[PDB]
Amino acid sequence: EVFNATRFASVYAWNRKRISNCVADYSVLYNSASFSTFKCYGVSPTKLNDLCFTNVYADSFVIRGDEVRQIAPGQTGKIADYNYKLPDDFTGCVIAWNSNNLDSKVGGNYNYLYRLFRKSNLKPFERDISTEIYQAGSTPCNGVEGFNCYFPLQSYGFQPTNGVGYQPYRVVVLSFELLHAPATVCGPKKSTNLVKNKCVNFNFNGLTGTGVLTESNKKFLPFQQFGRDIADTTDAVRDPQTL
Amino acid sequence: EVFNATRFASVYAWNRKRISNCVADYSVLYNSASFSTFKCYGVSPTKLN
Amino acid sequence: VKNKCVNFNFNGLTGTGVLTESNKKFLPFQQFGRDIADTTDAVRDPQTL
Amino acid sequence: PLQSYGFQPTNGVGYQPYRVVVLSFATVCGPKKSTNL
Amino acid sequence: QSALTQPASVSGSPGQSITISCTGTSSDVGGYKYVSWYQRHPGKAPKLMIYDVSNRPSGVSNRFSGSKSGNTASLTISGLQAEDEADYYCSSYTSSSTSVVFGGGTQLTVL
Amino acid sequence: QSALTQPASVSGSPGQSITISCTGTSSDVGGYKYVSWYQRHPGKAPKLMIYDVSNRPSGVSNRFSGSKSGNTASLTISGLQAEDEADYYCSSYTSSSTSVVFGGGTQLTVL
Amino acid sequence: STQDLFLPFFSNVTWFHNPVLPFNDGVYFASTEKSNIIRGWIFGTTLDSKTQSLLIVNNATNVVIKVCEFQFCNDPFNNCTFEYVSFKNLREFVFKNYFKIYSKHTPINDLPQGFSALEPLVDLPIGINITRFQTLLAAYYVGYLQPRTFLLKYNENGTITDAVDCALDPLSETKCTLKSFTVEKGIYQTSNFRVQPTESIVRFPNITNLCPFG
Amino acid sequence: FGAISSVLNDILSRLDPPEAEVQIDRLITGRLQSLQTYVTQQLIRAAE
Amino acid sequence: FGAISSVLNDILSRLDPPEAEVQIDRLITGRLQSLQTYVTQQLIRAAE
Amino acid sequence: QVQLVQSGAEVKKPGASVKVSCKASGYTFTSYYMHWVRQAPGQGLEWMGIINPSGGSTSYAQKLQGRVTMTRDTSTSTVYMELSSLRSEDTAVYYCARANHETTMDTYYYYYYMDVWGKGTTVTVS
Amino acid sequence: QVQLVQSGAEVKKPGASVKVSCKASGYTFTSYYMHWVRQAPGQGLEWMGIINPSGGSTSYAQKLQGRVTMTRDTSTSTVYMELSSLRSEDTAVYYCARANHETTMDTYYYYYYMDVWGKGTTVTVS
Ligand SMILES: *[C@@H]1O[C@H](CO)[C@@H](O)[C@H](O)[C@H]1NC(C)=O
Ligand SMILES: *[C@@H]1O[C@H](CO)[C@@H](O)[C@H](O)[C@H]1NC(C)=O
Ligand SMILES: *[C@@H]1O[C@H](CO)[C@@H](O)[C@H](O)[C@H]1NC(C)=O
Ligand SMILES: *[C@@H]1O[C@H](CO)[C@@H](O)[C@H](O)[C@H]1NC(C)=O
Ligand SMILES: *[C@@H]1O[C@H](CO)[C@@H](O)[C@H](O)[C@H]1NC(C)=O
Ligand SMILES: *[C@@H]1O[C@H](CO)[C@@H](O)[C@H](O)[C@H]1NC(C)=O
Repeated sequence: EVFNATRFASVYAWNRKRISNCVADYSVLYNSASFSTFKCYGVSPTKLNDLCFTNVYADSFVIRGDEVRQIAPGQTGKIADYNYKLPDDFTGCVIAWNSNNLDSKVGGNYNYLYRLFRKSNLKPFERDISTEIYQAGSTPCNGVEGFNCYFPLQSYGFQPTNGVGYQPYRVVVLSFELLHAPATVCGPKKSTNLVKNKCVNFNFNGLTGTGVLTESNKKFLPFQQFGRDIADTTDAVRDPQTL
Repeated sequence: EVFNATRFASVYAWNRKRISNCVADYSVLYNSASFSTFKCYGVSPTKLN
Repeated sequence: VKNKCVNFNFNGLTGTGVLTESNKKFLPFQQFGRDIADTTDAVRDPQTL
Repeated sequence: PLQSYGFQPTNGVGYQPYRVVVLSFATVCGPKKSTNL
Repeated sequence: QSALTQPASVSGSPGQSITISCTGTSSDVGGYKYVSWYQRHPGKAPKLMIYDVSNRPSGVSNRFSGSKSGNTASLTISGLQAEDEADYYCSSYTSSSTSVVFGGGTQLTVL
Repeated sequence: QSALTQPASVSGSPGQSITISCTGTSSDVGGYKYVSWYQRHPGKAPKLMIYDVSNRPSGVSNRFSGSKSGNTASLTISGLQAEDEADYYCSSYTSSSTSVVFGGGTQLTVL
Repeated sequence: STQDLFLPFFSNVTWFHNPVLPFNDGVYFASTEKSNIIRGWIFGTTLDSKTQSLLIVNNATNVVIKVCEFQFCNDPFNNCTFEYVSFKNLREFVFKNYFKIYSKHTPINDLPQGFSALEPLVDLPIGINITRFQTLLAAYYVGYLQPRTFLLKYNENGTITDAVDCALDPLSETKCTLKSFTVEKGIYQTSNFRVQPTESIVRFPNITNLCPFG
Repeated sequence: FGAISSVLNDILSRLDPPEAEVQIDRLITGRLQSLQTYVTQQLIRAAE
Repeated sequence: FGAISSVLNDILSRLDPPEAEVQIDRLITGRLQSLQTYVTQQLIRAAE
Repeated sequence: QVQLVQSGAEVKKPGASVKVSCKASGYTFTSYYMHWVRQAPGQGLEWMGIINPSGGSTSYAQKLQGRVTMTRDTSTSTVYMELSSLRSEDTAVYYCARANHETTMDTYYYYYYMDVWGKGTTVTVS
Repeated sequence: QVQLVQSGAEVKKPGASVKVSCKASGYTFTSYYMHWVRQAPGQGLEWMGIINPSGGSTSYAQKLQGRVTMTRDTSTSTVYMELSSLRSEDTAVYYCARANHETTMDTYYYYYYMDVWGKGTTVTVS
């Protein structure tokens, strides 16, 4: 649904979708050959099906070709300042693929807008849909376009076939949000039986490790998934299938 | 005068111009959209003023 | 402003301290002084000598 | 599909046959420029 | 979208100023800064005076100005004459199926 | 720049060698290595036998050589014949408004 | 402590009483004048036109500095870029490379022994590539600057009162390391001794077993 | 210590090698530097 | 310490955070390690 | 004298196909776009679609599927306008329109400025 | 047989315009450039400007502002040469010239080698 969305929004008023309550098989995403840029900040593009996440964000764009480099941590530039800000400690992937077919009409497809004037750079994931006229001088504008009074939005266009870095790149961005809470979106692993009192290599809801899983006497609260020790290491775990 | 100079010289004989004794407003240079590459090694382009 | 903890910026030299009239005998060419720590010990104003 | 070249000694510079060797590039190292001990 | 809304006919007097309204959708005028107006001398070709809402080609008399707010574009004619009697059409780019929309038109009759 | 300087006419004898001068500006010949010479047989087309100052295209007899120093380019014809009687024009790229300049030309008359 | 181009201590200085002299890295000039015979300098490479040359002259009222492609005389006594108009007498100067000038003027009653510090007075951002210089006309002195280390002693007023030439002698090296002009009795590690290599040897094995290029 | 995470398994279950060795290296230096400090603290305290 | 400059107030007025973080980190790991060196000296010297 | 000329008028009955030209003059034919606007009787002006003189890439209104194919000629600087399966409302005055910027690489200015025009060419279908 | 053929001679009086096209043969018309050199009477040979068969981009000598517009035809491999506001010295022998390298991407070799030629085309203006 998110990847094959009918139409996306422009970068300035970008659409955010919430993804949860499932299993997910990202390996098909990596094995597509349809994605010109598949770069991730922290993950192996592989092995991504061995993880568990609480909330998976899907942000998605109409940015320009030469611009894709800016959808990344630590970048600075036109979109990365007033249109979309990734945080420094971003934990996700940035999937880009030029859709010139979908939106590039002769005489240019102009549906897609971007803020060009802004007083201050955005905070991470901050979205600004303000349509106030930009006061670029010392005199008030009062919604009157003219000198030092410019509407802060502009239309990209994306000429049909004139884009080498001037083409629509629907940059979908996954932001992987984990509270060390109930993970909810994690990949197709077969939940084998459980073995007790024996050293095993376990993977509970994305929490990995090696140890001896024994019956406890601790009293967990209904909202708690796992205890911890003084060392910040895992101490007790709730079986996600058996309470 | 530097940026909108009439004619630049070639790289092997690159021209140098000395700029001093004024106030500088680099923000107009950053806010131009006419520069494909604006990379700064030490300044952020912002806060340069 | 003198005799008060303020943040200050003289010609790009940024810091926090108390600006007081000093009795140091600067020479007419010396722009500012330093302490043993290679830290700014005194400045002379770009507007008022 | 293939045609032969009419190489003659009385032809011009461009029509003369030329022996061309292309050395496309571990077991094959360069020589040894050494000095006295 | 659909055809824009213009007054059916506006009258006035020479030298007096008359303004023409142009209402559309937020996807026709309110999302964009691309309003352009036109005029019909009867039996003749269009002629552009307005584009970039308040901007102008070279050679158009300073009597015609364009304005923008909300869903309303507007054209103002200062110092009217019988020279000015014509039909008037506002145009805009749209963020939808089509790309260009026009108003119904306005006949300015000089009395 | 302006048209290059070539001798009006040079005569000689068959088998003897004749050299042709070509003076320009430092922006015509002295800044570049791009001097080329051509010949006019009367009522015929040009022909390129000199380029890259001293370089030669395939098929040009080894009798014509080109040389370069300062503002002076020069063409030497060794072993002259009545076969060689023609007009000669030197050409060069220029670092100024234009891109190609030619000499006035030289008629080599074989006596 | 700092490093720059200074006059190494107790070095030879050429005593004159006209010709053109080298500018190797920076020239220290001193003069003892009674009648103010010396009037200026010339700096450059050829000191003849078809290149820019520094010219400094005091004509009786002011100091004029100019850098044209001058027509110099053989025995002096266009396309211009920069211009400016301003034995008892001991005048000292330091000329080094842009172009920077210091001086210190004192009276005296053949080079007086004693220490004084030189202060900067004029900046000339001309960027002339200088290798030769000649003094325009009494005795005057010329020595050459070198990249040496010094330990400068600022007094209460910021006045330089002493200095240590750091490589003048092993005693002066010790004063460098201890950052002091006084050294108590003892043994001090000052530097490191190191034999430098004499030549470069590049080797690869016997050249037998050649590929059959033939 | 500037790592994206303080659990090395997360580094393993997150990263491919071509960026993992950089990230675990940032963890390796601080943690070793921590034990290094601790031993010296003990060594001095042991002498006490 | 390999940072472009040794003044924190410069670096902050010189770089935006995503790049200044790298340079400041160079001072911190160095300057701390010097402070760490000094403390170890004092402990040993204080024992003397 | 940058000016656009189509052919004369046509008289059609429904279901036919019609050929409308538009030659250009006074400029570089490969730079600007060619826009096309008609005028249905009593309702205002109406854009079909466009074609690029540089490559010939086409597009048109959804409401005009399969009933329009825009062709062109670079050698004679002539662009051609086709409308098949003709209906009564296809009676209109058909204009050829030029864009107010040259096709430019890595561009920003949008290419729908309708500023240069044909005389007009009315279609009659009944 | 790579050979360039221009039109025949012309007889003009001042102020007119003249049409001198040059067809090509024996090669790929879209690769090389077309250079143009005249011969004023008594003074030597003189280049106008050129046009690229790939795109049609033009340029010419400053001394020849507005008098000259170079056009071409890819279909017939014919390139056309225009000179308006004709004057007496415009009497000259015009030759079409071909560049000694094919238009190549990211190239180094300069494209003013004048190596392939037309028979001629003398202009007479009085
Ligand atoms: C888990 O789901 C399966 C169906 O896939 C069902 O058989 C089983 O009862 C469920 N168990 C729990 C604890 O929800
Ligand atoms: C200085 O010159 C004298 C002779 O004039 C010479 O004996 C001495 O070695 C020289 N010293 C230096 C450091 O050049
Ligand atoms: C002075 O500068 C001009 C600048 O072009 C140059 O032509 C001239 O040769 C220069 N003068 C000398 C003596 O070199
Ligand atoms: C000193 O000489 C310079 C020569 O460049 C001259 O311009 C200046 O006027 C002279 N000074 C006086 C006071 O005459
Ligand atoms: C200074 O002039 C000399 C002339 O001998 C030249 O060799 C040298 O390169 C010049 N310096 C510079 C920096 O060009
Ligand atoms: C500093 O200067 C004052 C006069 O300005 C003088 O009286 C005093 O002696 C100087 N102090 C030193 C240490 O030179």
